[PDB]
Amino acid sequence: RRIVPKLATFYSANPNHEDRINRLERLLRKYIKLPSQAPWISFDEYALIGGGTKLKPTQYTQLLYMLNKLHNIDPQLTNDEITSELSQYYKIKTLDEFGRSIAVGKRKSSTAKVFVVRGTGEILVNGRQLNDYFLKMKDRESIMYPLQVIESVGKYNIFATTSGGGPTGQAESIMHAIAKALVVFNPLLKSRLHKAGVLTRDYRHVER
Amino acid sequence: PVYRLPPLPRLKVKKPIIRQEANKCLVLMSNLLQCWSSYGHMSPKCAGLVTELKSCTSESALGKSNINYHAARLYDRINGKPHD
Amino acid sequence: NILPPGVSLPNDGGSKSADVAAGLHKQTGVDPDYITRKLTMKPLVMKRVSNQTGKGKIASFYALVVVGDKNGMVGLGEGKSREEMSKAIFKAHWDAVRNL
Amino acid sequence: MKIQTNAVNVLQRTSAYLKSGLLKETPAWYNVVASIPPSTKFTREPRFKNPSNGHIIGKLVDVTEQ
Amino acid sequence: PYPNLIPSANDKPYSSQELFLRQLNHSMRTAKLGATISKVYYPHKDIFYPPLPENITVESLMSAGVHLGQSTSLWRSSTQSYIYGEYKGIHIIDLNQTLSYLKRAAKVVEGVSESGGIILFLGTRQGQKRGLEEAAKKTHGYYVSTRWIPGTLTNSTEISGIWEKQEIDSNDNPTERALSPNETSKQVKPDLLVVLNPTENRNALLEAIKSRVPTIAIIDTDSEPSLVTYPIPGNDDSLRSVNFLLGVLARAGQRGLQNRLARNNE
RNA sequence: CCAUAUAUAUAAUUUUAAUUAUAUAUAAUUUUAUAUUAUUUAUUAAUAUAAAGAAAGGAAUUAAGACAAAUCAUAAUGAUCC
Ligand SMILES: [Mg+2]
Repeated sequence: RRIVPKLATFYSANPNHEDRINRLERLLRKYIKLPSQAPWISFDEYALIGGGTKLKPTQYTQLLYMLNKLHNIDPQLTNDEITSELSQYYKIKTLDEFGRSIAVGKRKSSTAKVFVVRGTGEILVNGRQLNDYFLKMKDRESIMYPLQVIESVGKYNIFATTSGGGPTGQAESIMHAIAKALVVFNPLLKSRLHKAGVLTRDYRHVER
Repeated sequence: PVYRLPPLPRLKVKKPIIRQEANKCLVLMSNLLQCWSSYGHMSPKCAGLVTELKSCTSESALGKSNINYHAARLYDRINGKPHD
Repeated sequence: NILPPGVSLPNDGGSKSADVAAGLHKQTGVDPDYITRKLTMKPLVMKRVSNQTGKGKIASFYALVVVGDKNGMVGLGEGKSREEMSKAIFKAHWDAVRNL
Repeated sequence: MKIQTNAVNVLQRTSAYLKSGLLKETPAWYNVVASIPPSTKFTREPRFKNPSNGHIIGKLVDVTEQ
Repeated sequence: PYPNLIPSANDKPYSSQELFLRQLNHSMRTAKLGATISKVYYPHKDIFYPPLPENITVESLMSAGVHLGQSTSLWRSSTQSYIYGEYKGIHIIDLNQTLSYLKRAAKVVEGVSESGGIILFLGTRQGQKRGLEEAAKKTHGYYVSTRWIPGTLTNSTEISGIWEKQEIDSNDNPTERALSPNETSKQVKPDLLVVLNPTENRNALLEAIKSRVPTIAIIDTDSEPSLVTYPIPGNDDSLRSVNFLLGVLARAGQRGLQNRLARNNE
């Protein structure tokens, strides 16, 4: 009997990668006519099955390009061959019983927990009036901003409960929590809120 | 006539010259300065140009040669050296 | 015992001619038995060659050997080694076997 | 480049290796290359006739012909 | 046939995928009606329907552009005997010599494949991968088209020693036997090397010379004939001529393989 | 590994700060679709626009030279001295 190298690309730099790309090209070539229209294995994961140390990032990008081209084929016209080949490389909030959306936000060392219900724009902070708790107009406007982004100011009642940090931190925590609570009532507005900058935590904090 | 260089260690330009395009803000400023020089400062004639500058610099005040690479890549093909 | 899946210790696993023959059969397909039995080596040149370098002078050992089966096959091999002369002789034997 | 000897005489080198005992198994190509000898002449060949127009090269008309 | 496809209702119009399948059905049946095309060159066929060595004529070699040699200013004078003449500033290759050398090289490839040897198709120019891969697949051989690593033959342990190897029967059937580490780490050397661009692959030619690997190549007007065992005078810079010659050699190898299998099945 | 965002567990919500505490686990080096300009011209960068995004920061972790030391209080051993 005869000992021969397994792969047709044995004398290339990275025979495993070349052979795998050859199979992918063969499938992409047989079914070139099919029209078109979920992460893949990582670089180390493909290194294990390919060239290992010989694997190169350009080779990995080529693999991903072919895999994305094959996957992007229209699902209704795909078949068992393409899916079988590709399989080798594959790696809700609601209101409570009282109709309230509960959210928790943070800013600096301040934390806020807000109950947002449908109402007429009334707001309480720590059981106190907004103007009594927040003397600074800027903080009040910061709390208002997410409500007025979705133009729903005057349509919800807010019960905010803060602790930690100072005035501005508590106010902006109320802001972020109010945004997160508002997303529940109408998920379609989330992107709008997300584009206003009120749905992203301000990760900035005091550093040594 | 054609001049043929000897087999050279390299084919490279010492100082590749690139065509940076003069900033629009600078030329608009120059035009405004010439306007106020001729008609006068805050003259009615060229005041419109001022508006453009007020916009053009509003966001920011001011708003690459591959010859050596290609020469090095292609030299072995085009040098026309004798065979061996 | 706690042996790994494959040990490689020929005495504890739980010369020039032999290593030359094995490496040559591994790298080029030459027969080990022919090398070990039939070929004979005599070192022709053995010297020390030096190279200057900014940090210091570096010494290396150069060996030139000739191998042959005395029946019409002869080869010349040269070997360099900074570490030891024996390794230079080993490399020279390797090259001479390759140049038969 | 000089006319290269080693490229076309691979069969002879392999035969020496095999008969000496340095190589034990004949390569698969040995019998084929033995059956089909490589061309081992690299000679500049004279040309006496231009095929395109038939002009004959290498002819001198002697004095007697005129 | 076409799983995971949801047809449309009769009341509604065709979908995009239904239109695609409808047009495919039209194409496979009626689009080819009206005439049959004859005596027209289709490039893909040069890879998939190569002619046998005995059926090759000088006209067929000239149609592929095999005769068109390098510029007269880049002449390698050692290739004088292969040249028919010069025309329009380039040297013309003598296609009768090309036919003889090509038939000889095809016989060499057929013999090597019939003996079960390893055939390596090396060509590193831009668009040569398709023909190289098809030749290797139909000859049960191997190919390289990205780059020839220097030392692939003379330093095989440090280059190709890590890749896996395989025991196979006389009928090229996998045996799935477990190979010992020493067997896996041996050099596996090509029995025949064919080079499409020998001018840009001097390293491979020199390694084959050192390792005693007989080699075939397409020898253009500027290439050295004596660096290879079995030269093929022809144009190496045109993809059509290269693919024609490669297809001829690959068909010879396939014929040798088929003869081997036929004898093993009797 | 921190920090951040989430999930599970734990707490008979009087050790109450459940907005909390600390264990395990996940997540990102962000992913994409186009437009323009450059491009080794695409299976590329600069931006900008749109979409899914909580995702925006940080520390540590190796050797080779060369200089400086006796509050070298960053020590040991030795030399000498009472
Ligand atoms: Mg050429």
